Amino acid sequence: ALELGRQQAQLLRRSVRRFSTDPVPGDLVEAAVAEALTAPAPHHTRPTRFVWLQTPAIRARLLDRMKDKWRSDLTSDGLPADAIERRVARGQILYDAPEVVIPMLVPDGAHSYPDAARTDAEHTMFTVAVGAAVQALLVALAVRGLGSCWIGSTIFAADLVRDELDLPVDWEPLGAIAIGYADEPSGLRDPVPAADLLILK
Amino acid sequence: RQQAQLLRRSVRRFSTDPVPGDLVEAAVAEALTAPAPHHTRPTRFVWLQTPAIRARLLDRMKDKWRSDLTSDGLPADAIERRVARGQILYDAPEVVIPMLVPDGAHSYPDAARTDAEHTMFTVAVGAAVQALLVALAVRGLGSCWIGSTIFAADLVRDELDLPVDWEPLGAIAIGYADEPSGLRDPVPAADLLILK
Ligand SMILES: Cc1cc2nc3c(=O)[nH]c(=O)nc-3n(C[C@H](O)[C@H](O)[C@H](O)COP(=O)(O)O)c2cc1C
Ligand SMILES: Cc1cc2nc3c(=O)[nH]c(=O)nc-3n(C[C@H](O)[C@H](O)[C@H](O)COP(=O)(O)O)c2cc1C
Repeated sequence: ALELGRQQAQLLRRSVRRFSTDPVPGDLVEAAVAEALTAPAPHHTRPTRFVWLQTPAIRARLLDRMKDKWRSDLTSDGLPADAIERRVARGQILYDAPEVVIPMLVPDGAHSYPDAARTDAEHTMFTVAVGAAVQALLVALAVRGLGSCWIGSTIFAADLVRDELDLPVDWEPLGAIAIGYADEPSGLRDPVPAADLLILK
Repeated sequence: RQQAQLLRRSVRRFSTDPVPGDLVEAAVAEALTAPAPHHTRPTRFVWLQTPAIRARLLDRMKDKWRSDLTSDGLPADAIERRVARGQILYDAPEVVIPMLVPDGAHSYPDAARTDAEHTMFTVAVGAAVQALLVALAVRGLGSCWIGSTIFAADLVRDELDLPVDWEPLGAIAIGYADEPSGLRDPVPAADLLILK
């Protein structure tokens, strides 16, 4: 059971888009976030912050301001009205989701370099670390019976997130995580072989 | 299940036991279960099996480091101490390089949304890396993520004959831990979890 339990974890993780209306224990969120932070991070750094959007008027106003920017940006692009609203409808999950947690990059412990190349490299390294912390959260949720779906939208509206949530300039949003009990039971995924995604040299 | 992610430690000393290849393969299949934006495949894992190529790529990385850190004005002392921290990639039984590839990237005319898309693909690869280190661990195999290839991307592309838009996102040293470790027991998030 201990062997198996070890083997099962990451295969319970699906991108869940339809949530039942069962409230989420606060404690599972908190514990799952604690597990998430076992992900690796460069030494003497803390790249990841998780920003849990508990106040519904705050969640809501951030999402409306995002929606608004989306329509005007997609309109500049010359997309037709219907197509814009199709896209915008993709964001409805963040409105209805039982919980929402924004992962953010912060350059805590970042090394400082004089040149642009190594400064970008450093920010990249920090970016993949937050990426690792997000996977570890989705899996921590999934093993506590909780579904989730990573929505990348805040990445395209960093200034609006920062302004709305009153965060300093160097906090960088890396999406949004919708969290809830899935409306439909889902089994274990049976992953496929790596095939062309693994390259031998 | 409570176990899996807690077996994952950054391990820096491996035994001489060889690593069965089918575990590296199966573990990469599991890593790619990580989420990815729709109709994209941001991640490639590049396994350095050919020892001459590994030795040759690290050697050029070592040279680039020495030459750079000397530009910065570090003392020979401190330089040798820092570069010796890359010995692990020489010694590790296996080395896998995760790489970002813009496969299925949506196209934008402006730099702002272009960068956002690149950032989106970058975090997806990170998630896949975590998924790998866990997948390995749950098959009783240690690993360590080393960031260095991110700082020598041109060298890595040159040396591995990869195209210009393959971006290395470190290197994962893999082997059986020389000393076993206890499970992790994570501390609560405290100030890293912000409530709004
Ligand atoms: C992006 C990234 C780069 C890293 N680069 C290095 C490295 O160059 N050398 C090294 O020894 N460890 C490296 N690590 C491993 C971290 O040092 C390690 O995660 C940290 O010391 C905490 O250990 P833990 O993973 O055992 O929780 C890296 C981790 C990440 C996420
Ligand atoms: C960086 C990132 C951004 C994402 N953004 C979205 C999104 O805006 N909408 C969405 O439905 N799913 C999003 N996803 C989830 C993927 O669509 C999902 O992983 C894919 O449908 C199938 O994988 P899964 O069901 O195995 O997770 C995102 C994933 C990542 C890594």
